[PDB]
Amino acid sequence: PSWPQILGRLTDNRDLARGQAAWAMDQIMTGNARPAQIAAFAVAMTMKAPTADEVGELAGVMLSHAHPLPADTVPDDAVDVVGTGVNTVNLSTMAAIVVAAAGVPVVKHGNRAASGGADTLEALGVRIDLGPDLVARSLAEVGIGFCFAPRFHPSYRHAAAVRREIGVPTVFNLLGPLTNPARPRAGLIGCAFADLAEVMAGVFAARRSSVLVVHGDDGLDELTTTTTSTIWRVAAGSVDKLTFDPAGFGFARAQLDQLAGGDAQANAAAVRAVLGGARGPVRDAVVLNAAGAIVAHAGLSSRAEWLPAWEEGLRRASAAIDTGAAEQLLARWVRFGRQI
Amino acid sequence: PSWPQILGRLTDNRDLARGQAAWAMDQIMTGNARPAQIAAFAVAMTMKAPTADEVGELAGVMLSHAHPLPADTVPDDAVDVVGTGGDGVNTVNLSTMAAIVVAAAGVPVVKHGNRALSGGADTLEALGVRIDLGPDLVARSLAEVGIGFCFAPRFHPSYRHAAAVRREIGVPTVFNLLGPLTNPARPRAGLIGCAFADLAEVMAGVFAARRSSVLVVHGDDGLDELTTTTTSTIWRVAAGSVDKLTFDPAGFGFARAQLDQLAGGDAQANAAAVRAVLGGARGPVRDAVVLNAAGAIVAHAGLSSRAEWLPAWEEGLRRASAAIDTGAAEQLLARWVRFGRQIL
Ligand SMILES: Cc1ccc(C(=O)O)c(N)c1
Ligand SMILES: Cc1ccc(C(=O)O)c(N)c1
Repeated sequence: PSWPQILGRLTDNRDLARGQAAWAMDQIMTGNARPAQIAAFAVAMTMKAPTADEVGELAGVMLSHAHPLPADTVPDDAVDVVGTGVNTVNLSTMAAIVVAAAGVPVVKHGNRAASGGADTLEALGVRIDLGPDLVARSLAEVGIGFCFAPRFHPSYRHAAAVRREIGVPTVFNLLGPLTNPARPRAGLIGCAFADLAEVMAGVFAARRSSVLVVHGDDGLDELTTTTTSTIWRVAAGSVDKLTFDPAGFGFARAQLDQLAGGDAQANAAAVRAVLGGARGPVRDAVVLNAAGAIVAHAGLSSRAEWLPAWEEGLRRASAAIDTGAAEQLLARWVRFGRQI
Repeated sequence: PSWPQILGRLTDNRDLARGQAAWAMDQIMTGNARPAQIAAFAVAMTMKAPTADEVGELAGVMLSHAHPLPADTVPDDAVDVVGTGGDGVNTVNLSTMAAIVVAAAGVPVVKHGNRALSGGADTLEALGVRIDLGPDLVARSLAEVGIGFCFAPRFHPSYRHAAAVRREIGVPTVFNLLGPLTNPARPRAGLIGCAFADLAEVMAGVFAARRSSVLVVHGDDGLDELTTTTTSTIWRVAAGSVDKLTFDPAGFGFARAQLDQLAGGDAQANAAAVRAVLGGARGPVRDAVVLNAAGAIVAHAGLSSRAEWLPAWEEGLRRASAAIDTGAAEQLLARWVRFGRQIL
């Protein structure tokens, strides 16, 4: 195997042979790929259009170089809440907090902005750069933790530099959600693009995860309140693609602009406001996505069906805000950081 | 204008806005493009599929960075004989031979290339020709011999950043088209061979915008030359319009040949094949060389005449044959080698 062969096959617009994406990612993670090869590969795979099998090899190779959390310290039922990345408020970060406040372990995964989720969390007082043991204590003691991507994926630094140098979105942009070092088996995963969402869903299905890959039919990388969303429901090795409509649960149609963010600070303030009871479109979307994650989580253990699960989901997410549990959980998480 | 803007547009399978490819190429030529950026651009332009306007921007910016040939030193009617290479076939240097034959028929020839089995430049050196010369001397060679060679790394030094990336990734890209389009002597006619029929119509397009008289040719068996093994596709560029054609050498009495009968080797081998043909040896190689020489002569005729196709090929083929059988072609190679040896 070699770059000219792998690159050639991609520009000839052919799917790779089994193991070629893996070999390419390995070269990249070991510092043996030149930046030009890295770039050529990311672009060529983006424009050929990666298959689920190919993306699975990239993510699995990436994980095999990651720092793990200490074994037997992430619950069997932890969930991730995360988009692939419209200058909006950090709906995922808020949802994550709400999900944790409703009783469900959450472990998120991220970096400082490409206000990114990580920046907002820092702007809220949360310590984002913790090692595996403290991330694990965060889970046990607060019910949520955050894995800072560069501490857990140090070998990804060559690819990271190339991604900044070229700017453009590529296949690499899919790996965040698939390389959460805590390896939760459940999640709600937001995707800007419908074609790539199906691929993403294929990768999760081969992991036997219980996940909802979500794409707003307005292009939002979360469940939206402005229109329908497409959900790829993933469980027990298979995919149930469907059209989801939140009007069915009584959510008013909102405007895309009503969900708009700003600096880390603006987004921190939006979080403090929603968690403190402010009604509105932002809350509506936060609750919608929190319920989504709660439903995914239910996929791991419960036999419960789609609609009843969505209903429990919504009531739990609502109640976690209204009872102050979310606001209280955030304060507890902050405390935890300061008590080293 | 930026890399995110330009690359994002290409990955979305869109043609670029005017000026974008030129900005890119400018960054690349001035040292300001990071290797990753050069690679990303090359690959994305390839997979999107470039337009003639995009490639004309790349080429024109590259030319603006080249060393000049001195004024009034290139005849109004010089021709190039050149292929994109990369056919993957490893044949004898058919272009180098045709170029010698063409110059021997009285058509001034100005080639342009690099080293690579064995490239045009490498074979030229194996024959004793000095390929590494400054523009004064290339101009002088043209005037005193009837042919010159522009060594690409000497005329396009600023292309060095692009050339390193090309080597690191090793895969054919849009940059593989630029050689024929950045000949520093700016011949207005040529016979341009293309490995890939897709990009040939694009290549024809750029020459058409230049108002050149060019035959862009592709062997229907994958050769970047006119072929004797089967038919060829030709894009005739004249008066600013392209025109696609199927050409069949059997219509001038050429036997079908076998691809391995045109097989190359190291610089010593290809040099011995040149010697044999120029010396009068008959066979598939000679045939191939005469065919492609005539094509270049037909392209040259297109400059100062609107002569008919079949007679143009008939004069073309008789002048190439004669050029060899009179000994002119052999003599001209000797003249070229002697000229280099006088430089001191
Ligand atoms: C996921 C990720 C993102 C960025 C870097 C980095 O080094 O900048 C990294 N090492 C890992
Ligand atoms: C056309 C060309 C090819 C290669 C190089 C190089 O620097 O190696 C160059 N400077 C110009």
